[PDB]
Formats: sequence, C-alpha cells, structure tokens
Amino acid sequence: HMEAVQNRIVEAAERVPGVRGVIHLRARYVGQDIWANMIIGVDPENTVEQAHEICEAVQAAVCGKIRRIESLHVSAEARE
Amino acid sequence: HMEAVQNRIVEAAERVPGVRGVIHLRARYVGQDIWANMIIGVDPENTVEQAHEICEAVQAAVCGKIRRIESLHVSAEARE
Repeated sequence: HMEAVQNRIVEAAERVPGVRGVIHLRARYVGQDIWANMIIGVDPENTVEQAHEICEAVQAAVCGKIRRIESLHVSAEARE
Repeated sequence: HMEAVQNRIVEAAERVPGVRGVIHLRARYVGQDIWANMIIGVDPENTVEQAHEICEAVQAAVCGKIRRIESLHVSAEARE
C-alpha cells in the first residue's frame, strides 16, 4: 500500500519551481526505508544546468518532507 | 511510534496564518486511523471569531495533508 507515500512524493515534487509534472515514479521499500527513482517534466527551453538544479531542488524538497526516503534519484525530460 | 505523524501535524499546523505554535497535541490510533486533539497559540488581540477561523483553517490544512486523520479537534489559547 504505497499509494499514500507515492502521493506525498508527487505532491512534494510538484510544488518545486520548474517541475512540469512527475512523469515517472518507482518507489520500493528496502526494510522500512523507501528507495525511489523519479523523472520530472521541465520546460524544453530550460538549460541542461537549470534542469539539473530543478532535479536537485526536488530531491531536497521530497527528502525533506518524506523522512522514510533514504535514496531518491531525480532526472528530467522535456515537457510542453 | 507516533513521532513521524505528530511531526507532520505540528508542521502543517504551524504553516497556517495566525498560528503561534502548537501548545498541545494528543494523537492516538483508532484502528489504522488517527484521532487527535490540538491547542494552538494565537495573538491575544485576535477576536474570538478570528481564533475560531484560524482553528478551522488548521483543521482543514492538517486533515488535507495527513490522510489517516479521521477526527481533529482544534482549540486556541492566547500566546504572546
């Protein structure tokens, strides 16, 4: 029953400047810890550097709000 | 192990305009649901009506962010 935690991850991610939706989220329990992988949408006209910064901001925001997450990998794809 | 959920309640409550800290929070599981009772601080110079509105706003904010809560009673006390 991972809906509640995944809902929290998505909402946290979406509240970060530059996030155009969560394209993909795979979360799994490793013991009582969550390890996750996420792909966010970003403006196709952002620079690669900006997209990297937005990914780092999502990582901080999400990990800050969901204490059980012990690994979170965030990548980005162009989204209009 | 109610720390994580109680931390979430407190943080949610504090982010509501007019909340001057959480003075008291008693939360308990009833099955897999949380029932809670909270006292917030408010400006002593707010009206009784305003304090009521702030309590209602905390109730909405908290219940909106913590899905397992099925009852939340919020009251207010003067805090400088």
